[PDB]
Amino acid sequence: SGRLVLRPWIRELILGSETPSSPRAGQLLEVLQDAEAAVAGPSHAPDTSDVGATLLVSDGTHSVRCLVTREALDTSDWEEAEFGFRGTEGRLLLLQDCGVHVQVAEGGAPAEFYLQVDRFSLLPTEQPRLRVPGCNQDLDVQKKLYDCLEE
Repeated sequence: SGRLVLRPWIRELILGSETPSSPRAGQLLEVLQDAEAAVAGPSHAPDTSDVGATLLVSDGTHSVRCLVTREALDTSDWEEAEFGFRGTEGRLLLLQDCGVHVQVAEGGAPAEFYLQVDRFSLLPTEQPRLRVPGCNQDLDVQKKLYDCLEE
């Protein structure tokens, strides 16, 4: 009887000149770097609890790299969910609190826009993952990138 649909928002957000007042839904395509929960007590096992998750998130039209901040990870309750993002690819993901940031060129990779997520929720919806260009491949985004760099 129809299907409910999410509006694309990534390109519009970056090109738009203010921070998002509203929460945005997007699909998790890939986990580039996953996160580990903070385990109290001294131990010889490595501690990576000071590092957030890094995801590739799609909106149906473009993808974007998202840095899920430690603050966002530690404030979420992981109810019936192993801590971290692997296994959840293809899931919908609600970015409730986030901002557009510029990453300058570094370690062989050119500059780009990316999102920093300070609050999020997984929705239960899972769905096929579709090939999608990066938002940084867009011409209007590229132009705005090089505007931002010059400052």
